[PDB]
Amino acid sequence: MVLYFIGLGLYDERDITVKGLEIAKKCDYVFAEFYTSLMAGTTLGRIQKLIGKEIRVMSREDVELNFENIVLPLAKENDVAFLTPGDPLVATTHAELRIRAKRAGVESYVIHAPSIYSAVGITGLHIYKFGKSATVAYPEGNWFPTSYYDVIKENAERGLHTLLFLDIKAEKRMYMTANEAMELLLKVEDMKKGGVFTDDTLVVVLARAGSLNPTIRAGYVKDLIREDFGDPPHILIVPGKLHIVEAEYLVEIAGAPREILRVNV
Amino acid sequence: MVLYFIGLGLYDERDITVKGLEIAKKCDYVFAEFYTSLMAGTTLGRIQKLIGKEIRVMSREDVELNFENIVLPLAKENDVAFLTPGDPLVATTHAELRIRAKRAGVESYVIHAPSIYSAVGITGLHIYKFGKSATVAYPEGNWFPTSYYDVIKENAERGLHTLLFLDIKAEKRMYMTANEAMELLLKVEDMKKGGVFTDDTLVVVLARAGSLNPTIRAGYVKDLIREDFGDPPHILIVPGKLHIVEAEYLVEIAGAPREILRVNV
Ligand SMILES: Nc1ncnc2c1ncn2[C@@H]1O[C@H](CSCC[C@H](N)C(=O)O)[C@@H](O)[C@H]1O
Repeated sequence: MVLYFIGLGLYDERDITVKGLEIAKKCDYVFAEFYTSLMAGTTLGRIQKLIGKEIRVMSREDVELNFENIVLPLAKENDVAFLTPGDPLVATTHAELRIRAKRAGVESYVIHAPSIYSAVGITGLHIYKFGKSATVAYPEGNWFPTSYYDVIKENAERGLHTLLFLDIKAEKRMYMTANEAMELLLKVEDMKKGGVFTDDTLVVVLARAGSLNPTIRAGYVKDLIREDFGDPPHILIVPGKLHIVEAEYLVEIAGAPREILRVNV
Repeated sequence: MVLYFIGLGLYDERDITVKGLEIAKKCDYVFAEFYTSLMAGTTLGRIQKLIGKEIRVMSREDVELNFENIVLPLAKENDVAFLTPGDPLVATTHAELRIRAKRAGVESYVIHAPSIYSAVGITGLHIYKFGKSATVAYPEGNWFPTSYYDVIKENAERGLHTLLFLDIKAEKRMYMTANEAMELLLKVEDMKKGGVFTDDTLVVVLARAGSLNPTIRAGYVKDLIREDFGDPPHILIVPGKLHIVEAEYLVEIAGAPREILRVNV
């Protein structure tokens, strides 16, 4: 009769909360999805061992089209968990899953966990200054999507930071790197020429948030576009004008060039 | 000689991540602050029992003025942890503390935890649609803060949602309720008359996120301004333009008036 939405956190199997782990261990059935994001610092095997339950992995279609026939039936007379990377209900379409639960006469509860939305705070950029967020998608065939470029434009114009998620094809396990994201953005700039993303734009790269040894780098596109940020996933941020305190953190912690202390403040 | 910034999460001691607990259990000294937020479902004793350590609680002054004198000295020869509610670097000025650690020659690591910033996902509002965030501060003497009103205005103009952190004065054990925030906003509207926040404005209230039964309510200010949302902490959210599914969730899950289902596009 109960469905638990449980977040797995940012990087490895230890990123789940004590509450989430204990509730998971008490569930009769455990489902999970790894198409929205992938726990880069662990494996399905390590997660299964930690929880001590077999985990029924679900594809995007399994969730979006058949959540009510794969998960809810069992949740009708059993305690069931639905695990997701990060914090539950962050993925755009997940909140609607609680409506499906209600319609099926199933109670649902949310067990939160760390999300990149809040973890980006490790970049030293003030959370209140982030504006609209967006995802950088790979162009394909005749389709060249660029809305993420306009998001950056509108935020920066108002002195706000722009959090950019990078493309991911979970099944094929192919991640977009910050480097690719930058090259793509320079290409969009050459097209729209809005003076939004250029070689002189200051950017911040966060790789493997959640691990004890994450890669936090800041600098100008001209110097970071070919830098090695390590293994994915990578998150790209285009900060708005900086607070001197944000700039000092980027210089002292993220190795940003002292130049930002005068140019981007 | 390491310093760990470890978040404790949204509501109770079980909101800490497994990673954070295991690392906290093995630290030589443990410090913490409980003035940046309120963890309504736990006590200092419960947290201490969980990590099996005595916790040296610090005031805002101990931290902001004496962090390098109270915490860092020990972090130079021991493994020290500094615990905080939610995520340690979200809507706090704790990030600058890492710069202090660096200057004292102390390495620091950050262990994230669920934060109110991402927990907004439980309101059904698409998290990528949130714009600039703000804090509703208690007026003091002849000083009446109003900047948060302009933030709402700016976001609303762009069709973006506005997350409003609410004031807190731990030493006075004062925690601003969503009701008090609504009253202050109506007063600012009376002054600026921008048509930004009125009795007909749709708002969302999230109280005690992290608990199994948080209060999630959506409706017009005129109807919610006097509604009892339970014990603090609370956050107030002023949505921008709603997607059909955001409206459906507010109605089905947050008990919003069915009339908001009809969205003006
Ligand atoms: N569990 C909770 N439920 C509702 N609001 C919360 C909350 N925890 C924090 N807040 C909101 O945030 C304010 C503190 S701001 C500090 C936030 C913290 N670092 C985090 O990551 O969550 C509170 O005054 C309140 O308005």
